[PDB]
Amino acid sequence: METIAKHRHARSSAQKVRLVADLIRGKKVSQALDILTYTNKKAAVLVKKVLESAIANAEHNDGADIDDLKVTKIFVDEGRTSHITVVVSDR
Amino acid sequence: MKAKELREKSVEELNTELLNLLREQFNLRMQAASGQLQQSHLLKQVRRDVARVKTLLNEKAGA
Amino acid sequence: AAKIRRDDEVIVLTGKDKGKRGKVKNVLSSGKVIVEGINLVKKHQKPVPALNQPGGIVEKEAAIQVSNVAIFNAATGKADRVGFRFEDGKKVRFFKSNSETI
RNA sequence: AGCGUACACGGUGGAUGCCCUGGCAGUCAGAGGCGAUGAAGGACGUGCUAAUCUGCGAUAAGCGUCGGUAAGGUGAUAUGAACCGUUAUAACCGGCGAUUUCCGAAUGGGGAAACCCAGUGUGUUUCGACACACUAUCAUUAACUGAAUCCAUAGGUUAAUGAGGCGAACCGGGGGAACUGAAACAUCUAAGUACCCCGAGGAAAAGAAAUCAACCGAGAUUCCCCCAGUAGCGGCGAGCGAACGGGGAGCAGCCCAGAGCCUGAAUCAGUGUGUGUGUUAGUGGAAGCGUCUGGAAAGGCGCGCGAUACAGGGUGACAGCCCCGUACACAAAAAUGCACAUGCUGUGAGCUCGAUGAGUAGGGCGGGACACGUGGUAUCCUGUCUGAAUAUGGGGGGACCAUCCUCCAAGGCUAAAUACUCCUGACUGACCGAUAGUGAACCAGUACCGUGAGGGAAAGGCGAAAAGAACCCCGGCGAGGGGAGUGAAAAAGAACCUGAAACCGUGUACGUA
Repeated sequence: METIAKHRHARSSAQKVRLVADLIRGKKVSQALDILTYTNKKAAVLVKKVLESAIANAEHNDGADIDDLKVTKIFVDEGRTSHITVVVSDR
Repeated sequence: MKAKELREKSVEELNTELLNLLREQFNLRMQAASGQLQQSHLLKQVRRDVARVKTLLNEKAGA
Repeated sequence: AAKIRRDDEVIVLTGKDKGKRGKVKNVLSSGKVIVEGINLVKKHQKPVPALNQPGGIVEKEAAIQVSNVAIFNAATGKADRVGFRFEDGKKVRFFKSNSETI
């Protein structure tokens, strides 16, 4: 099972979002939400929206295993607009 | 329609066309401006009829 | 003279409707025809509470070219072509295969 | 750890590649112009409209009559509301007619382009207002009047012709640049080129010999070929560039010149009828079933049909047998160009004669200027006149008269082939593929620039079929994404023609202070 959440043509610089996301790679989703709650970076809001959308899509489609959900992949593509992409799965 | 009214004399045609223009055209435009008359077929019919009658009365008489 | 008009029995030659007969109700000016129960489509319409929304997916009919449908006659049971013949005071269409009159 | 090595995943893609509701260049025809009865082009309205192309003009996406067609249409963009009738008065196409706003040559006047202010006659009247026609322009023709001047003339009025400008080309003339070659350059080619005007034109001009020869000849004008890229010209350099002669399209020479004769004799333009051929809406016009893949067959296969029709186009990929069409056979209520036989007013047949174009040619006479200041030097008139013959005067030609012949004041006039397409109708392109092709394939002379004139771009390709991701969820009631569904296909998703690297991130395995 895999979950994908992406936002295209974000009104933010690609490098800023990349460096904000790099601070979150490898951290648990449950702890990632807490980390992003108090994060003051501008890209923090958009990455929080992306991850909440990802978990919502997983709940709509996936049956369970959200609690152990882990942030597997996170990246940003240059658009200067940016395209954020996040892949989350239990394994 | 195209030919039935042709044989009518000028006086009655003038009377009916002036009647239409003064009363029913005004009523129809007022109704349209008020938003009623959801069906516009009557508007087209009356406008075309008044156009026909006014176009006539010149070739029939005096020409 | 229009070879195809309202309420005409035809059979679709191609388009997943080979040999299935139908009755065209009208013909579009662009060369398309509308035959009920021949080509069903699943149109996804935008809901609107007013104007009697059909409700969700609409199982409607799509138009097909006249070329894909050939007129059918019960005289021989097979679709054929059509010609024009002069009657006493009018021109009328007639089938082929011994020239059945419509 | 951080790089390097490559692999996969993608995105920035944009090298390359296919097409077009588009251009460009040619071939054959009409037109080769319109209009005060108001040209084109603009301003403003006419749609159930928020807006547009086209149509139209307060009667306004339309009108009356006559034909073909007629069951879908009410033009579409681009859907929706609402309509009529469906075999003859829905509607569509065409022929002929009526309205046809304002400005605009723009015309009663004014005025600032879409603006304002009037008069006369005709009507009408609710005796307040409203509609119809006319009211710029100069001369000429005819008429009524007509001064200074008796008539006349000018002048006042009326009816008719002549132009109120635009538009691609050329005929002939007038003038009239720059640039370039000449190693730069005074002259010159340049170039009579850019440019403006004049008469009417679709063709025009010219169109019939004292025009050429050289002792013999073709004999109206124009275009083209050889002649010939030759002779010749040219600081004989660059470069320019013949003629004669012989052939293709064409090939009509008459007429007023005045008298008679016999004449309304063939011919010419105008003016009715009938026929044929086009325009002018259109009619008919052949042929496949099954099997298997294939998104869908027009694709592979079998057996059959017409072919005077296998030219072409559309139909989920390649169709003679699906359709539209082609060839072929037909058709016009009314208008309509072209040919004839054909009714009639006039010019108007043919023979004899000279007439042979008079103050005409030539001769001239002083000038200015013809670019020509006589330089190689010729042309206009004048200051003017003698002034021939009357095709009997000659006519110029290389042993004087050369032998020879001419052609000169008849013409006027005369059609043919011939330059070109602003625009229209039909056909073609081994011409191009959106920075090409037109500047403009897309609502392109469009955004925009520019007072105006004028200048002036970028932007094409979804899906055969929008049948356009119903629905649900998160999200901010947005944007965006995920499930589901349609769609063969969504590694076709409205940012939708195939789409490699360069460039940016993720994972994969190797070594890596």
